[PDB]
Amino acid sequence: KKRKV
Amino acid sequence: DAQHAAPPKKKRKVE
Amino acid sequence: MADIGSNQGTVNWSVEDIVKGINSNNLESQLQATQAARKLLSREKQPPIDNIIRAGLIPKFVSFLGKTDCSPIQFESAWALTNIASGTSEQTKAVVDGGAIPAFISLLASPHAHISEQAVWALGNIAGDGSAFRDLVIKHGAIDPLLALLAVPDLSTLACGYLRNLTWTLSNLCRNKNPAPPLDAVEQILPTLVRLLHHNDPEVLADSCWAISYLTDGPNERIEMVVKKGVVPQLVKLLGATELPIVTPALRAIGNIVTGTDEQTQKVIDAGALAVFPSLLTNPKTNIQKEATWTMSNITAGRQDQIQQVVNHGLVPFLVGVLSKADFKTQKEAAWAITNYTSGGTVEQIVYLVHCGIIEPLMNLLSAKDTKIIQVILDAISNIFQAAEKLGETEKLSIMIEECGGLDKIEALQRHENESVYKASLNLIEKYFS
Repeated sequence: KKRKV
Repeated sequence: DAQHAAPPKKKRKVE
Repeated sequence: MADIGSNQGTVNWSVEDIVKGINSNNLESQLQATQAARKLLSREKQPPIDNIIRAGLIPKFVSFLGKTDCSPIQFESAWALTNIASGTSEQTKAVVDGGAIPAFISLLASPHAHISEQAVWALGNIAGDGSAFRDLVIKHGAIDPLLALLAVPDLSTLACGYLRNLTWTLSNLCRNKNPAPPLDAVEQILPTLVRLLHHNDPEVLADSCWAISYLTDGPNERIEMVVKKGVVPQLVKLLGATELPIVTPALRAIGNIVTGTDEQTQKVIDAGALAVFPSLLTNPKTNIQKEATWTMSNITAGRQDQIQQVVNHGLVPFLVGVLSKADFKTQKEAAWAITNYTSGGTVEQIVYLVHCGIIEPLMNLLSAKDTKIIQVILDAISNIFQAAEKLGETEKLSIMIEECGGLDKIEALQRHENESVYKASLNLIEKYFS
């Protein structure tokens, strides 16, 4: 869910 | 103001 | 850190003349030649960096950095080297190969402000090349001396241009990721960085934010060492600044922090960040709007109590707005924000989403040439039907999607080419429609 740069 | 880009990686001193 | 001439005859010298003067056994002749070189490298267009390197001048310039007895030649050569180092990786490498790093670090303690400043600038260019030179500058022990230059009761007594220079060089020491800066170097730098983040100069604040954004771009452990310093409230404040150069890095930093743990994300929420989003999500600058929606998606990917905060701040209508009309890349982030919301939200929170009008704009996007966003959207609907199933409302929803033309776009996708897509469609079709 939490997606990064 | 200015906006958008991250600071330059390198800077050349013109003065 | 800036200069003049002896300049009637130090302007437009030929490289052969410069070589002639530097090779003389005369310190003054070398000084004149070095200034002439600096002027070629400091002119407005196309500085002859490669010609200077080929002439083998770098080793001479580096040795002049150590001539404490002639500060003027220290300054001129420092400036010349700075501009060579500002070029390609290859040109910066030549300066490093000449042994410039330790020499510049030694110059940081110069009694002459303009000279230590040039040393700072040069190190910034060298570290700015990438991870390897950045870490090499750190191994040579550049951090302590750099930090000592900022060891004053009040930053305001420092020359403005001087402070901006130090801040920028420090930010480059916090820059780049494969690999990221040494953990202990980041710990050493943070305290001074937090202090700069409270300074009043707009450029110092901007670059301080950029450094923080660099440090928060990585594993949750890196994010934690920054959040631990209690900088979030300040980042939130800068988030509302009037200057776009400050808001951009502040939003990036905030956005990196919410990609972390729910605990770390909760810190930005507690600081009051959500109250700024109505404005960020409608910002005239398209990049701000994109990063704001991206940030929202990583918050809606959080806990239900966090999704509720998004609701309470009235941000859902704003998400419906961005989904309805915005640059495509922003619309894509919005689709993600929505699919994340439906994925972890309660039934009531999902019902609310539909009541705000998410359905129509979501369907209109299913007609985009981007298999990725399509997957994300079809995925969002699935989650929404599932909520209506737990409500025995699966029919009132089917009509809605049929009313706005959703079905006429899902069936068409059912005949897509990407297995992920046509499968997802078909499933929805046979499971909720006809």
